[PDB]
Amino acid sequence: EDTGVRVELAEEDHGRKSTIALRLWVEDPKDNGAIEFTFDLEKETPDEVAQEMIESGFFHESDVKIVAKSIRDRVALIQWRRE
Amino acid sequence: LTQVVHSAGRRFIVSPV
Repeated sequence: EDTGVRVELAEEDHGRKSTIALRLWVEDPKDNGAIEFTFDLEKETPDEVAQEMIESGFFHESDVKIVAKSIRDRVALIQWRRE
Repeated sequence: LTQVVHSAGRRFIVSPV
């Protein structure tokens, strides 16, 4: 299917960087802006960030698994393009 | 453009794009 939550790189992917800057926003919900944050690939979890975005007033409390996966897909997508 | 701090420390930057 599709999540409708776009997550993309914020800074040029340089490789061998344990932390990456990401940008998240929504285009299909099936503050209405773009959220920029850092993500540690070896330590932090997409579910952890998603909760924080919950406890920060971006999406609903039970909309956590959906945003967690949309971040997890981008983290996957950046490590597969990292071979 | 605003910065949003979660009570645990993570800083978000909110932008229009």
